[PDB]
Amino acid sequence: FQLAKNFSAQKRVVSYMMPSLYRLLNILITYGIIKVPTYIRKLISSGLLYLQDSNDKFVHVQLLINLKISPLMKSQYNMVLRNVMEYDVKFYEIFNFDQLVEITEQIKMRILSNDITNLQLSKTPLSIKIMVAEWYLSHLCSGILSSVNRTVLLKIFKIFCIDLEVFHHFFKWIEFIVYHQLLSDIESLEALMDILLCYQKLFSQFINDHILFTKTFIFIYKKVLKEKDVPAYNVTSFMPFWKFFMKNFPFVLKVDNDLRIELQSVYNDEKLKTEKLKNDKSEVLKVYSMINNSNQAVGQTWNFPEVFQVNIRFLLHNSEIIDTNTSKQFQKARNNVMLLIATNLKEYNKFMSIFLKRKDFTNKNLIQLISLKLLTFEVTQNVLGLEYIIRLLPINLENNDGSYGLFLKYHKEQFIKSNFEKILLTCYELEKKYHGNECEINYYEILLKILITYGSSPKLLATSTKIIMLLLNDSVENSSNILVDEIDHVEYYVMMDFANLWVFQAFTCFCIKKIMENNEPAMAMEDLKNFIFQIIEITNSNDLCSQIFDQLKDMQTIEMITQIVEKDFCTSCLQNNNQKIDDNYIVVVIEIITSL
Repeated sequence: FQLAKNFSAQKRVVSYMMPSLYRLLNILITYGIIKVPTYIRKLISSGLLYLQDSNDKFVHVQLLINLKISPLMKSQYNMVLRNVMEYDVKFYEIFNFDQLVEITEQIKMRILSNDITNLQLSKTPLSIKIMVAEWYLSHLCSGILSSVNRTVLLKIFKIFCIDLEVFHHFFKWIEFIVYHQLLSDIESLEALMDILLCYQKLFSQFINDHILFTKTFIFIYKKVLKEKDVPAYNVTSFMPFWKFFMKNFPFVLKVDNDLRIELQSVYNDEKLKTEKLKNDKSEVLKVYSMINNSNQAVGQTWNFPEVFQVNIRFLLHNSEIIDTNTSKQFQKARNNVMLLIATNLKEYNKFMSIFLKRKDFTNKNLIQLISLKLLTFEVTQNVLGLEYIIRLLPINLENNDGSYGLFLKYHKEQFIKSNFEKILLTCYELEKKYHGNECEINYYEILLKILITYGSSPKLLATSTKIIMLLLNDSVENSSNILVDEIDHVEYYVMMDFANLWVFQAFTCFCIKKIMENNEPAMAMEDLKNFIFQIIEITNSNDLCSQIFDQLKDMQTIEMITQIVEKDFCTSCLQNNNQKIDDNYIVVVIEIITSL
């Protein structure tokens, strides 16, 4: 509508959802002509000026991703009708051509900074970016030379910024797979992208070929200088494919079996020091400085120092040296796990490395588990959120996995963090992180119990009316998610607003119910429990929503206590009986009453 802050966030978020739906909807079941006819019919209604109507049509018409031949007559004509009081006004199609030229010029040579700027400029129009991606995709496919190293990360990362060509990136990756193979080090890095893909990987439906492609890479490798040949990231992906695929094939099974054995054999032969020395010598390129004795003692410090100094700047003349250093560090770790752990522990104790520098180090070689086990309070906050704006290897999975793994550690940190409340840094960050973390975390069944447990503790923990107001903050954050003294009924209405993200609502309801039930008087519970339940149910007055609310209240109560839930059912049964009792006398409103 017009000038509504609450409405705008929902509508705006709704507008982004609608744009995604338009992209997906158009590809499988949508008509360009039917959509245009509907928009034309809609303007007619808005002959009298309406602030809300004009903006929506322009916004939807602006990025419908219509075919260029079909769109020009229709889109331009539509714009002409709505030209009065329109910022875009005339020549919308020309803007698309200009945007395509800007995208193309930057893409062909350099312009890494320019590409980022182009997205910022083109944030307003989604459609222009989509057209540009196709041109970019064709150029990449045509070049005979195989993409490698940083360019692949940059090429995909840059493309990643434009939302529309999700498929294009996958197609390009497959073609790279179809095409002659790139450098081996890059290939290991490339898989990282596949791992990040997760469920989205399934959409491509090139899995049979992919297995074949993976095997082909195994067949293809010849001139590889890495003795270790670690396949853990790749082995994990193969394991996911076996579990995910749930099928047996001749080509896939033999390749998977062959890949596990080589890694096991290298680890077993890992103890021998001749292989370790030989691998180390090639990277070092000096025969005399074997450093076979106490390699962890000296090399780790060198690896720690050499890597740390140039990684942040990322201006190194040679791409080869950093990779060599990383390989050496990995080899030492593989050679002695205990020694590697000791070295990692030693580095933390020294504390000669900046927290920002440490985060970058964790992304590539350092273990998150070691950082997680022992860390500074300030460091822990830094550890939770990492900045990936600068080009870097994807670290999306480790962070995602830790978050998915537990609810007790994060809650504990927030509680400890919340108490200090000082220096306007860590404390401020912790409050933001906890709110952000809950929203970020998926409402998994296992997660919901943890979420309910934490939410209940938060609600239960507050001993003041003012804090009660603070929860208000959580609902607003949930319904926003952008980077006098009243009593129980308002809270009930707030609980009532909810659509799907019910973990918080359920926790609040459960806490309220528990408090009401525990009035310490047998007589008191009946008087309050019945009234609270009826008001909550009466206020909902609905079908699906009411069912959810009852279930949530019932579910939360049952989860907290099996017996308490049973007690609620008895109270509910008594409440139901009272409603049933009226039935003989009342003879009215059966449909509304029965459904609830």
